[PDB]
Amino acid sequence: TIKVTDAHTGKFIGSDSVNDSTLRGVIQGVDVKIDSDVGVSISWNSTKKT
Amino acid sequence: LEGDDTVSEFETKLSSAILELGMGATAGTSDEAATVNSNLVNYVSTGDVT
Repeated sequence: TIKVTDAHTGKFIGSDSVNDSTLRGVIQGVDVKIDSDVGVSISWNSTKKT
Repeated sequence: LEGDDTVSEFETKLSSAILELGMGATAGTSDEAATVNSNLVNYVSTGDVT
């Protein structure tokens, strides 16, 4: 889930829910790509081995 | 269109796209515009058959 806002005034621009991690079509003429290694925390469970 | 959207998301996207072109309802300072823009593109499910 991605939200975009201006950096000086703060007017709303767009919000999107994607599954291939490619924000496109909300900023004209540009495609933005974000890697899937953002905002993920990993733990190990020895009780269930997962 | 992507491979994990919902049908309702498709309807919302199409409604936004159609309203972008300028074919939408007049801004008459009335709820008529809201209702009309709500009833542009629609989908008929099992329970709403007439």
